[PDB]
Amino acid sequence: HVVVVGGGVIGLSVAWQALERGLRVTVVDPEPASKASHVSAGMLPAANEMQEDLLRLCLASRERYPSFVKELEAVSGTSAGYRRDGVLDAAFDDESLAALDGLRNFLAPLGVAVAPLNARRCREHEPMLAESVRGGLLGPDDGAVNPRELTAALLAAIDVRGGTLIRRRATEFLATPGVLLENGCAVHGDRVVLSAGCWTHRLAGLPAGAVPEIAPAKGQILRLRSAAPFLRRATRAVTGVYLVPRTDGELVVGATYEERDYDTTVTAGGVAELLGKVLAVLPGAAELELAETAAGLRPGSPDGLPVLGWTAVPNLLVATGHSRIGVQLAPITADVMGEMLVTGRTPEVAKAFAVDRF
Amino acid sequence: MHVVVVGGGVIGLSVAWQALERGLRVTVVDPEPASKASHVSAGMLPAANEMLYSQEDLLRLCLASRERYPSFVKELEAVSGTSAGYRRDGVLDAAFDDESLAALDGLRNFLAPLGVAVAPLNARRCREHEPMLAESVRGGLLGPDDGAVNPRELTAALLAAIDVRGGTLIRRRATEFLADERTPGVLLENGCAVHGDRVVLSAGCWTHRLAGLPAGAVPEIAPAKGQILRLRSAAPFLRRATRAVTRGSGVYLVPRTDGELVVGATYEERDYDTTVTAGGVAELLGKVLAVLPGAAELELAETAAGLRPGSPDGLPVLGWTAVPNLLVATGHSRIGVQLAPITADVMGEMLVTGRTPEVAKAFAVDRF
Ligand SMILES: Cc1cc2nc3c(=O)[nH]c(=O)nc-3n(C[C@H](O)[C@H](O)[C@H](O)COP(=O)(O)OP(=O)(O)OC[C@H]3O[C@@H](n4cnc5c(N)ncnc54)[C@H](O)[C@@H]3O)c2cc1C
Ligand SMILES: Cc1cc2nc3c(=O)[nH]c(=O)nc-3n(C[C@H](O)[C@H](O)[C@H](O)COP(=O)(O)OP(=O)(O)OC[C@H]3O[C@@H](n4cnc5c(N)ncnc54)[C@H](O)[C@@H]3O)c2cc1C
Ligand SMILES: CCCCCC[C@H](CC(=O)O)SCC(=O)O
Ligand SMILES: CCCCCC[C@H](CC(=O)O)SCC(=O)O
Repeated sequence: HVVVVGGGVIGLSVAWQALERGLRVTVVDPEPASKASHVSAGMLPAANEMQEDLLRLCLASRERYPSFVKELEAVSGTSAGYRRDGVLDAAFDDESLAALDGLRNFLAPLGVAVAPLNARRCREHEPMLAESVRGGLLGPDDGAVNPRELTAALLAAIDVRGGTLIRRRATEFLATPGVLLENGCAVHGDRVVLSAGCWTHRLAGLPAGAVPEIAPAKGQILRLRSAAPFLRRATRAVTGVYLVPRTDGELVVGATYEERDYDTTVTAGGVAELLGKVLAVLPGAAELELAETAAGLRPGSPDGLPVLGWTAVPNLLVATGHSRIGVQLAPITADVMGEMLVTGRTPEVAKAFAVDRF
Repeated sequence: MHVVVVGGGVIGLSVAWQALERGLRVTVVDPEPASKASHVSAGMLPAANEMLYSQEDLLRLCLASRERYPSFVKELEAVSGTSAGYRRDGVLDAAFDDESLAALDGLRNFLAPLGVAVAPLNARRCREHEPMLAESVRGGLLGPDDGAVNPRELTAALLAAIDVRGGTLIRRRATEFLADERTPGVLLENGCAVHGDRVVLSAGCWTHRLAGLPAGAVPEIAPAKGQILRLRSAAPFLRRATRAVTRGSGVYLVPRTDGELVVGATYEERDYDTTVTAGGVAELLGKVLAVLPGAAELELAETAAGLRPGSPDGLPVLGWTAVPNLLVATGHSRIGVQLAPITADVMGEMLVTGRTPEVAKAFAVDRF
């Protein structure tokens, strides 16, 4: 029996896979998949700026995505919203075209399908790009997922396998381990896993130093809409901004990266920045409906790398600090914590993210 | 006597109220009163704007409405016991380059003849009146007797007042005009009918569209779309209604007492569409951030989009139609909130006396 605290994409995912491996699971979260995971664009390109250990974690998660989704859609009988029709990286000036050559050279060694495109061919793949486009890479095996549909499926699956969901705040950690809930009741389990995003470290009762600081990094994000999709595929455009089309006309446009503590106010400043970026690279998007503006807090860590594994406190694990890439990493995270729970050992691929490194 | 008012936006609630004030019996027909252009409107009340340099008739209409605003609000707040949201702490015009500073000298010269309080301000003094302006500000005029109203609060009061005086509100669409009987009337979506001794049409850009209207009776009141946004802070960010012009176009910025900050507006040709667009919102945000750099931090609380009621020559349409006992009051485009009160008087008088006040003659329907 494992108690998972926080039920965003990371903790739902851990909970599901733990169930898949015969364990008994309880998820504690007053509003599951309501925070960063609700707001997230869920883009899944092969890589990004953010280093070699983390790369190996990502590529593995990438390897696993298709099988993870399929296993899930089967259990839940729900769609998860994973699309694999490719990610397009587009560059708009010398400096960003330079970075793309660097990127190609980074990706080929690792058997990631990449296809360089000249300006002409960038425009043929996406007619809606601005003529100022200079070059681009297509990564046809990459794509995007809708985290809203993914977290819904995870819930359905967790339920189907008979995991419990307690929609209450965990107010305190208890020494077997357990948590106290806002309504006075307690939940203990043979293992506790903390996966509460930027609130993880804040839970009262945690022994000093047990969990590192998971600092919020605010991100505003918007969603445009049209009757039929406007953009052909997940598209990332740099001088940057990313643009994730959904099957139903939704078009996600992210993202600001800001340091504002726990604030999730949508600001004239934020929205203008995003709108400027997207209109710059997709001039026809002017008439697209502005359907939603929103703002989430990315879970950070002191060195900006994920925090997975055992704490100094016995039977108390964590799975958090995924910052900009939790949707991408969710599946590997769920395996690695699975194994950890069952075997008690730490898979090689996760060793670099132990908590004890601080 | 009994007048049926069709449409209950600011113009028609206003007409209905004043008509009641003058002893008449009134029925307002509107499925969603004050939900359209009047719901979205910023409600700015500066002394003038661009449409008035050339139209001396419309200027006179506006100035009269201006004269009347304070008395109209007071009479209303009394009857309704509600606040209407009228603030008179001034409108500030600010210029940000040569070309817009030139226009302001022109504006000063336009306004003095007409006994409108204006006070020119150098860059220094612009920044003292509004600390939040960008350093690039060049010059500005203050019009301390001007200001703004919150149309949402105004239209609520009008409703309360209309009720208090016992006017009827029928929350249904008028589907058809009923013509050629001893008295005029409208048919409603639910099959029922309402006749009255007079019908007044005041349905914005829908006015002309009502079925059963004799051809040519009402001119085309073409929709002119406008997107508009509202930012917010706990305490007001801007001291007063502010209109800022730079690099050829402008933006207006209307603070409310409670932190709301209205930012308008796009002028677009999209028929009846009221979609909020990346394009629209970006335009507005750009303009405001340019002239109020600190507004970056402000919450974006609302984005919205209304349809201004136009007319073939862009002037209001008030008075009798060729159809007997059928009047109109519409076509106020960008300035209906400002004109609402004079509109209400002029239509009042018209209803009671049967004659057309001089100030309104230039806006007769028959001019087409
Ligand atoms: C704008 C934006 C765009 C993004 N785009 C992408 C992208 O394109 N691709 C990608 O891979 N990643 C993206 N991410 C990252 C991804 O969403 C995060 O890494 C992800 O949320 C991590 O999941 P989480 O469950 O740790 O955090 P969350 O989703 O924040 O979940 C934390 C959960 O903990 C719960 N909680 C808090 N306190 C308590 C308590 N006391 N008791 C119980 N529960 C509690 C909350 O209710 C919440 O549901 C993006 C993030 C943002 C903000
Ligand atoms: C973005 C924006 C900003 C503005 N800013 C300002 C400003 O600063 N100052 C200013 O003076 N003005 C401003 N205006 C202008 C002012 O809003 C309009 O001129 C005014 O709202 C017009 O009033 P109306 O009552 O004629 O229009 P509306 O309020 O649109 O009247 C139409 C009404 O008729 C009703 N209706 C429609 N069909 C029927 C039917 N068949 N039967 C019954 N009822 C019906 C509708 O339900 C609606 O309530 C602005 C307008 C916009 C769009
Ligand atoms: C390993 C790929 C994970 C993709 C997330 C990429 C996104 C775009 C980028 O950094 O290029 S960051 C999403 C965000 O947190 O705004
Ligand atoms: C004297 C009429 C004042 C109302 C209109 C003022 C606003 C600013 C301007 O035109 O300069 S226009 C409101 C609109 O966007 O329709």
